[PDB]
Amino acid sequence: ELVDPLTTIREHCEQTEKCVKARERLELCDARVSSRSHTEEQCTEELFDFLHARDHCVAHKLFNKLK
Amino acid sequence: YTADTSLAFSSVAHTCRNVQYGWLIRNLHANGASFFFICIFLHIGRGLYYGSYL
Amino acid sequence: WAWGGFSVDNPTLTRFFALHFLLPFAIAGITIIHLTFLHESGSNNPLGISSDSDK
Amino acid sequence: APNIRKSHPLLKMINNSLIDLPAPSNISAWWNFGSLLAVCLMTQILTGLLLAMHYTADTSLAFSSVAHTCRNVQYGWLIRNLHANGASFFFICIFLHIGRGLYYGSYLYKETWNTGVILLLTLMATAFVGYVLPWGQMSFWGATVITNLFSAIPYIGHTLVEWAWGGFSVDNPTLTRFFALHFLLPFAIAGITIIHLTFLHESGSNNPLGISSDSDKIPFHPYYSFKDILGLTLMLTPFLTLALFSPNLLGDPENFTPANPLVTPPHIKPEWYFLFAYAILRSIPNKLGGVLALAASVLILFLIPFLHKSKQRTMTFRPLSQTLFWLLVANLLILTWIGSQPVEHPFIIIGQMASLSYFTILLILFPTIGTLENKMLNY
Amino acid sequence: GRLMDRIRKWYYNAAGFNKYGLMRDDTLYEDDDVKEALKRLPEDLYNERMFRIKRALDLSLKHRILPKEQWVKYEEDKPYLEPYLKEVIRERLEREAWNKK
Amino acid sequence: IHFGNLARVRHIITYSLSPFEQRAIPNIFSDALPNVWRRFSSQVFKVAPPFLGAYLLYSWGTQEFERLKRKNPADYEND
Amino acid sequence: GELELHPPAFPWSHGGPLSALDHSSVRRGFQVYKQVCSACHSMDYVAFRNLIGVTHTEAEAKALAEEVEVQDGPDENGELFMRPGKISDYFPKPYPNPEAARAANNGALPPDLSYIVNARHGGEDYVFSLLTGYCDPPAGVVVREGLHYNPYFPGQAIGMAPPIYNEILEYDDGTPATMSQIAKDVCTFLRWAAEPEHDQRKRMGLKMLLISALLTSLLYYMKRHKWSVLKSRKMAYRPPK
Amino acid sequence: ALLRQAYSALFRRTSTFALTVVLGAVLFERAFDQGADAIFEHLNEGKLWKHIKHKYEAS
Amino acid sequence: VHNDVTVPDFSAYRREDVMDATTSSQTSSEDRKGFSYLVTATACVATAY
Ligand code: HEC
Ligand code: HEM
Ligand code: HEM
Ligand code: HEM
Ligand SMILES: CO/C=C(/C(=O)OC)c1ccccc1COc1nc2ccc(C)cc2nc1C(F)(F)F
Ligand SMILES: CCCCCCCCO[C@@H]1O[C@H](CO)[C@@H](O)[C@H](O)[C@H]1O
Repeated sequence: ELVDPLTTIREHCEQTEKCVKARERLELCDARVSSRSHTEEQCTEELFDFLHARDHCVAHKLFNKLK
Repeated sequence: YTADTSLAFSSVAHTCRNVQYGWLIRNLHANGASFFFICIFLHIGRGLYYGSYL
Repeated sequence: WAWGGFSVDNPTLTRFFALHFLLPFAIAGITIIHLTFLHESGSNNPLGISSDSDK
Repeated sequence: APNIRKSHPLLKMINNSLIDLPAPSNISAWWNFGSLLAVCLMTQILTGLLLAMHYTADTSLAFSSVAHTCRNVQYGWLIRNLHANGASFFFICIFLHIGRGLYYGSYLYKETWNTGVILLLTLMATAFVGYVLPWGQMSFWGATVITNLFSAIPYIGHTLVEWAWGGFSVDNPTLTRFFALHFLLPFAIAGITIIHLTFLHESGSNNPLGISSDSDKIPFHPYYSFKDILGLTLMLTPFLTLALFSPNLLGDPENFTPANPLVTPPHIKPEWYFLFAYAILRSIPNKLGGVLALAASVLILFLIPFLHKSKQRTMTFRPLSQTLFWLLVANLLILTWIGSQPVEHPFIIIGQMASLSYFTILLILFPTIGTLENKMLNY
Repeated sequence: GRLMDRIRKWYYNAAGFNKYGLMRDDTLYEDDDVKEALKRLPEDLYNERMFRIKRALDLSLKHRILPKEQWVKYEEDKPYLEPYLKEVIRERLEREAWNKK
Repeated sequence: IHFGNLARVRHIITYSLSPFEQRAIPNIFSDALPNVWRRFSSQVFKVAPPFLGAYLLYSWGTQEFERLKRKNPADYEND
Repeated sequence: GELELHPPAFPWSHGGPLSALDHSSVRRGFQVYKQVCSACHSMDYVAFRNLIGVTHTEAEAKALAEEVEVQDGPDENGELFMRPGKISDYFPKPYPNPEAARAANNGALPPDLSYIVNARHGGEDYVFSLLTGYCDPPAGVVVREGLHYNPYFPGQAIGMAPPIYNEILEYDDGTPATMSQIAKDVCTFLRWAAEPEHDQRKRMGLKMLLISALLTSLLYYMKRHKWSVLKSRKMAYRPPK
Repeated sequence: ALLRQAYSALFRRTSTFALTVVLGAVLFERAFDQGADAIFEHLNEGKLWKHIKHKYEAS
Repeated sequence: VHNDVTVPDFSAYRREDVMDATTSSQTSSEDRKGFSYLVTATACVATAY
């Protein structure tokens, strides 16, 4: 079987202090939002910060391993 | 007007048939071209007869 | 080259509209030059003799 | 006349305006824009004709005819690039031409100046209609939004508008009449440009120090012919560089999508050269007042000649006016920026300020500081 | 006040025309009053002014200026034209007022 | 015809050399550059100031605008 | 809403001002389009002849075109009729008109891809980030049925279901058809389709620069040379004083 | 002394100067073009059709 | 009187070959012109292209 170099590099990147710190923020929001019926708040902003840092990291690396 | 082989003929027909006074403007333009030439030919004639070409 | 193809077709039509829209202005242009040269000498007259004594 | 350059009714003209024409010995590079503007104009016309020869003014074929031109016409993409970007170059040049004149008090040559203003307006209307031709989303909504402002003129409102559109909304009849106007206006520009230069030649060029250059005039050729040709290549390099290496830098991507009357784009904004005016437009919430503010933002130029109080012509020796001038320039980058930003805080208030400061600087500060400066010279 | 008189000398130096060797009056825009005023100048003052200006223009074309030593000094700037200009304007106002009368 | 009627001028002598006897771009370092700097210097403080004052305004408003997009955690405490 | 996520900047092989398009990547992107996107996305402005000399052979291109049936007509009786394709034909449309398109995508309308990269802020970075950016909605966000979550798409609820997954097809040149590889290739292809002149445009830009440098130079000398007469000129005031 | 020789043979008479500009352009084009394409292609090794072309040519 | 008038020193601007007040400036003439005319001829060729 073949592996998507994206998922690999995606994992390796989620390690970054930037991602980890961002990732943590999300899990916290998600948690308090999921555990509250009838509310507004959406973990979009947090999701975005994570995705922004992860994907930022992926960019430098990903193409190196693509033909 | 519409410069396209599929619309040229009709765009002019539309102009005469639908445009306010489009028929009149079309008439004056085509006939104006004639007037233009009648005038230009006499302009030239005069010039040839009275030696204006000097 | 003039037709823009192998026979008179659409490409010829669109370039003819452009020229037709254009040339008249050149006519106006040159007409100005026409009258400029003319004014150097002034108009000629039916007898073909100097009209300086009666302008 | 010995030399056939002085006597011939035509070579006498080419001569008395480009070869023996007396020019100040010290005009700087800011005097190079007039010729660039000219060359630009002949260039726009030439590339425009080349495009008009493959265009089709019809809502069902406009978008695609341009696409066909870029994709199928020999060098069609290049000619298209040069035309749209040439319009930009044209404006960059015209703005500096104006600045120069404001800084060095050239507007004292009133007729040369007033015709200059008319040229600007004509050029703006020209680019406005030309922008509609490719019939993309920004082409349609730009046309729709702006022409819709006229209905704000009490009484003859909806009238002039539905007359100009030729219908009830921007549609095909509007398109075909815009092609005609875009094909026409440039020639008027060339026409008036002739008048512009005629009035100019009465007096001759102004110069950076603002003092009679009669004691030191020089033949336009070879001095300024070479200086102007150099000034050309200098500008042309960036124009071409940006054109050939970053074609879509200036353009809005919303225009790569065929106009659609049932889908208003999120952010309707003009090309860079109109932004500052767009900003002043919205600065005043009230359809009519915004129109008037926009109108005056340009028509104000007809007033400059009358708000000159200084006893000196240029700003070369007026440090107070100089900074005020540069404040004004920067005031314009701000309005430009604001123009490209959505209508939301802080932008809305920053915008109203920049607008307010813009008219204030021209109508109040400038004439005042000039008076103040005369007294500091003991005059 | 002898204060703003400090301002004057400040401005005078800020302006910078003295760096070209120009006198304050050499920088006046030639409107109609100035045109007339100049016609009344004595030959010598007129020619001196002429050279100063042709000199500045040559500097301006060269993108150079005068060596610091040669700059006109605030207290040595001759207001040669102001006396005449002042008069040309008096006469004009007289005529103006008299013609409305 | 504008050459000859221009101005009344007296006692001024000028000297010049054919361009083929002189240097097109002479004294680049001893004269050229020094003046380029001289000129730059004298204007910087008149020009730069307002452009910088704009950069700020720009930078502030650009950020102040983005800040209003982020949420205020003090709206989801009391729920 | 009112929050948007901006794609990163991938280092495309054609990002350099003088760097052309990788034609091998463009050839593959075509296959992706032909075998996957073309089922819903039309590309009205490209024709089979356009592939010739760019990514395919003339023989290859003619074949690709014969794999399609095109409606021609009328004939003698004024009837429409089918016929095999020619290289002069354009890529086939999936639906007769937008109405039919929406009907087959839940009211959604898959746009023509001819100018997609220039029609969206982000270009190939945006298209790439979107194709490979499908994921689950964060807490508090509910996507209406029929729609899918994608942070890169404005509103985050896109009507397009993830079009690509690993080995969803295979390249006949033997390249690991991983999801990201695929997206990368189709995006390169999409850039070409939006501007076939890309390469020539940069080859010219190069020649323009050299000639521009050379000429601006020479003309600067000439200008200086002529003006030297004035730049070095000296003058004096000699009254009979 | 080429400058001297060039001036006497090429730049002296306006007639030969123009004739020189022509042959000068003819030669310069041929050369500038090759060099330019050579630079461009070298900067893009293996990306152009010209390069990958062999893979699909052979009946 | 005009006798008290002399041409300033143009050493700061002279080309080398004509810098020496005792050497025929004619020997380097074709040189100084051939160069400047070469520059011009080249600009022409570039422009023609
Ligand atoms: C039909 C089942 C599809 C297949 C196969 C592919 N796409 Fe698609 N795409 C489809 C729809 C119905 C939509 C509409 C989305 C909406 O809600 O408007 C799209 C849209 C796109 C877009 C972006 C649209 C936008 O940004 O507004 C792109 C760039 C796109 N699709 C690309 C794409 C590619 C590259 C595909 C093959 C790899 C592909 N799509 C297949 C439906 C379908
Ligand atoms: C666009 C078409 C033309 C316009 C607008 C035009 C206009 C004029 C005008 C207004 C005059 C002066 C009044 C007069 O004598 O009629 C004039 C004179 C003249 N025109 Fe034309 N003309 C045109 C075409 C021509 C043509 C085709 C010829 C001949 C080939 C020509 C030859 C002359 C001459 C020789 C005169 C001198 C008249 C004289 O005084 O004897 N013109 N023209
Ligand atoms: C179609 C656009 C225009 C063209 C083709 C054009 C052309 C010219 C030319 C060739 C010159 C002489 C050289 C120079 O000083 O640059 C000139 C001078 C001048 N133009 Fe324009 N111009 C245009 C627009 C304008 C505008 C918009 C203004 C101002 C509102 C204007 C004001 C002037 C003035 C005042 C001068 C005098 C310059 C001096 O101080 O000597 N022009 N213009
Ligand atoms: C003062 C000169 C002119 C200006 C400022 C100008 C400006 C423009 C502008 C802004 C556009 C839209 C460009 C784009 O974004 O696609 C345009 C398009 C066009 N112009 Fe002009 N133009 C000028 C003269 C002309 C002339 C003289 C013609 C006709 C002989 C012409 C024909 C066209 C055509 C056919 C288009 C549509 C195709 C396209 O969008 O590229 N233009 N022009
Ligand atoms: C057909 O519309 C064309 C626009 C354009 O950018 O032209 C290049 C365009 C696009 C979007 C939004 C607005 C515009 C046109 O804007 C203007 N167009 C103007 C045209 C002429 C004059 C005298 C003033 C104008 N002012 C403006 C202003 F920006 F202030 F709204
Ligand atoms: C400032 C003036 C710059 C002129 C630059 C001329 C360069 C344009 O050169 C062009 O390059 C293309 C790509 O190789 C060729 O296909 C064209 O035939 C050729 O004319």
